[PDB]
Amino acid sequence: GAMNSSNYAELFNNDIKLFVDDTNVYRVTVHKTFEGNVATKAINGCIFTLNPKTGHLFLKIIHTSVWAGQKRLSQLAKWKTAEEVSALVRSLPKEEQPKQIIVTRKAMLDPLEVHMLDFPNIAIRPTELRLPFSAAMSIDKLSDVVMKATEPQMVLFNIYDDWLDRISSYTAFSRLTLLLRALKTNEESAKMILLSDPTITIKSYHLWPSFTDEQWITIESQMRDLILTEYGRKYNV
Amino acid sequence: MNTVPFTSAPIEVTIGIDQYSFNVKENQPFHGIKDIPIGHVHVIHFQHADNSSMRYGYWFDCRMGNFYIQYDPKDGLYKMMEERDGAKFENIVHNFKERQMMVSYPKIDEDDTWYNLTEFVQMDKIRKIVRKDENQFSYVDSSMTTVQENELSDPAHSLNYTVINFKSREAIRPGHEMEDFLDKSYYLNTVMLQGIFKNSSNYFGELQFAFLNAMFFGNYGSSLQWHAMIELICSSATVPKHMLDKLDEILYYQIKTLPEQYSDILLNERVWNICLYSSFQKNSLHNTEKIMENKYPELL
Ligand SMILES: NC[C@H](N)c1ccc2c(c1)OCCO2
Repeated sequence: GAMNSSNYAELFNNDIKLFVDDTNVYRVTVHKTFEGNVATKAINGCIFTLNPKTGHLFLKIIHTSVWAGQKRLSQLAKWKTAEEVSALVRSLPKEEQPKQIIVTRKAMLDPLEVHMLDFPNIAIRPTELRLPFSAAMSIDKLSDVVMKATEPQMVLFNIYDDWLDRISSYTAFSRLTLLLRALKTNEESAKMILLSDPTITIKSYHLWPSFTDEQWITIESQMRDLILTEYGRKYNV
Repeated sequence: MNTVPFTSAPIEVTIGIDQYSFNVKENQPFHGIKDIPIGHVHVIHFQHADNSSMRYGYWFDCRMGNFYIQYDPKDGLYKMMEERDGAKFENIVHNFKERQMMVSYPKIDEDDTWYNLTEFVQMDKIRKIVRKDENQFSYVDSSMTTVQENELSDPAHSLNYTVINFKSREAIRPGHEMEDFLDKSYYLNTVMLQGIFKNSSNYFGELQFAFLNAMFFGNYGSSLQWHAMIELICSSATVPKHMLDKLDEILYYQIKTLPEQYSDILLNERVWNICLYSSFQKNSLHNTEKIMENKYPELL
């Protein structure tokens, strides 16, 4: 069924599973027209498909040309997402195909179910976790590849860098969701935290800085403080 | 006009014949139903006074044989049987009529209700949904499951309605996923009408039969089928105009006949609100929308 805090260790068992987040597929800026009306301009988006055990991120870049001359784009975006996830599964060797796909938004259930009718043994599930994957475009190297794309493209990343050589998947996912939640809540302050110290850099082949184990503890504490600080500012606490 | 005689009435029972019903007391001198209109299928149905569990009954057409009812004290029910001795049968009916031991099918001359509910229902199609090939009449009861219900348990006692499933490969062309899920015209017109039913008359016959089994027996799987067949049409952008007009007439008479106090259990709020107010055909069911709003405004 649905996925929540009771069965959270299930994410890190040995059954292949993918999260799918569609919140950055259809991205628009709203602006005023010369006649004083309002118009949207689309910008490139992406599907965020993540294996939470391994860190493998299948980032399908959605180029604005896919919306040309289409209507009801917010609806189409869900079906385009389902089409692309189905295509990804079919491209994977059988032993790499997921046994479950967990969608972050329940509106993705029917589109994905219909596209995956040929895979009756892949479970399509919602989750009751509120996951901050919309903030993926706050990761500079992900945002850069999406905005520079001139055509549809799939790019593969490991969103955990090399952390799984020093920590468990459970801990890596918890670190990722804390980082993304902080970037979602206050992007400027989170990036300041991550880059404040010039002597710690991001390797060419990584997304995040090369923190030692002790520095990650400090960083994680500063991210928790940011989230709590912002909660106090929001609710006047 | 034809006659279904009863050997006797040994247990107190409410007897239905089509949309009519009457009570018979234990061992009362009741010997059947006369003046049954030729030209329509009919259903004779039963609910025991001492055990309202199991409504059950028999679909039949008096043009296909001489049928009668006899109580079986071992299986505990009124059974329909066919009498092959025509002269014996006529002699029995004539005697019971002479002694005025039969009730008259109480049809008002002005009243087209039964025709309107069974316009497309034929015995041959009933006998393909209800499989018991040795009888010319068909038994249905409140508990019988449908083939689709048995996929999600005795196959010989099942209602073989046409399976409709909106999230199935039959309903959804590879490569037309969004199109076919949001607009069911492919599934309605190519798969169901052209492919399975052959024409809209057979589709409407099964829809009408499902409704009547839902209403007369409280058969839950029949109610599911009735609503699925409505939703398939309403959720299709492309439907032959004659079908939309005729569906409106069909549903009007069904809603008109439904017992008011059974509406909570025989009508699916989601399906009706979607069909009347959100679907492609939301503006094509004027008569049905009018009676629904005046008779069941709560459901909406
Ligand atoms: N590949 C096994 C897993 N990523 C793991 C679990 C716990 C660890 C660890 C690695 O590094 C050593 C200390 O803690």
